[PDB]
Amino acid sequence: NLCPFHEVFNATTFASVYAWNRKRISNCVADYSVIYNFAPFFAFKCYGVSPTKLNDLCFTNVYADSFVIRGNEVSQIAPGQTGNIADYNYKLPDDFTGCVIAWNSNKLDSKPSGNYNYLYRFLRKSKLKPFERDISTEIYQVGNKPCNGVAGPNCYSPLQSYGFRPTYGVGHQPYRVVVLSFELLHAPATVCGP
Amino acid sequence: EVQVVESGGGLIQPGGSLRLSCTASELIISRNYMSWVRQAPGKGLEWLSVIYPGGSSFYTDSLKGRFTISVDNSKNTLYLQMNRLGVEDTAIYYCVRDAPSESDWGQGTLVTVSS
Amino acid sequence: EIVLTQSPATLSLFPGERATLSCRASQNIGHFLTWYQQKPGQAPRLLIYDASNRATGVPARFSGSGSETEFTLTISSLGPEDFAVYYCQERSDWPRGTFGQGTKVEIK
Repeated sequence: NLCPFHEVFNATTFASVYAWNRKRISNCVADYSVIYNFAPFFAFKCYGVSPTKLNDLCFTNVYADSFVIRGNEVSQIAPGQTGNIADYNYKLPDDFTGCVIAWNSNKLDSKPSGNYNYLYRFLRKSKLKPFERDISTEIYQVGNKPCNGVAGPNCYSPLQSYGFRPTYGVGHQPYRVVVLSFELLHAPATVCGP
Repeated sequence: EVQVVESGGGLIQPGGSLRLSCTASELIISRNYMSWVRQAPGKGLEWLSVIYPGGSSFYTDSLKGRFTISVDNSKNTLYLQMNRLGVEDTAIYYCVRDAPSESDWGQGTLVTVSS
Repeated sequence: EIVLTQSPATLSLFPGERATLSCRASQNIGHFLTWYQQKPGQAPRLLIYDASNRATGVPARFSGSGSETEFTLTISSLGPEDFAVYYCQERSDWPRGTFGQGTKVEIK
């Protein structure tokens, strides 16, 4: 029973980075060569595992976290990184095992007059713990005077829209990102990679 | 109107160190994007460093090692430790709060490095 | 590194005239650019953010336009108080970014 990797990578819509979508892959036989050999997925980078040995290993589960971010913000998707996305939207641990695949989706995620459907969090009371998700849209009190949860001066909505347009440099163009996180719990290894 | 007040300027010898302080009244510095921007006399502005609401801090390449931004949550103030200052570090240092639609600057404090 | 070249270095106009100021970037920074007003001997003041949006409290005569590599700031009618130094700052890595050299406004 082959895995849905192509169903995750070729999905028509990706989630906002603040609400990054996680899929569990288990009870399957995996094939990472198709992931590795496909041309457009150039931004390939794994930590604690090499792309060459992925077939030999087996894991209890494999998680696929998918989202859309800016091109220059892709560098923040790695162990030990800090920044907007690393702090408030999607944090990976320093001991992260599994890896991140990103590609430019300007052809399909960008829209003339801006794509405001992709949002990210830029204000939070504290950094995210690794693999934490925060979907709260409550108005963030940055000022001293509380504003009772309604937008106003010195209290804003914590989510910012990306506004992707077909133009702009590679840095500001949308990048669809998929993070394959491997897991071992001493349970039966339900995903092998022959 | 939002007011941010800087402090800790003045004279210092070359190669010395200084720590500027910045405080705000109507906002919480701990929960804001607070950046330090200097304006050399008769020269253009230069963004030096920022500290995020979560505590992440970033610096320009030319300043790496010599500057260290920080915050003390209890006092509601922002600090900029400055070390190994040269004659070119003389400038008026602004404590600026950044928001998506607002950018609130303080009046600044002159920092002079001379003998 | 992104370097912004503002032009003209000095813009000499009479009161009531329309002032058009240009900022040009070395790289495609999209719409991420900010315009700052600075009276002499005072801290800068936010005019335009995202290269087109007018900041709260700014009078309607100020407006921004342009994108990618060629940005422009327009004052529809110069009042006496509009005579100042205007800085363009790119915000590709907001709140980080480089500043332009600025453009003073003076006639007499």
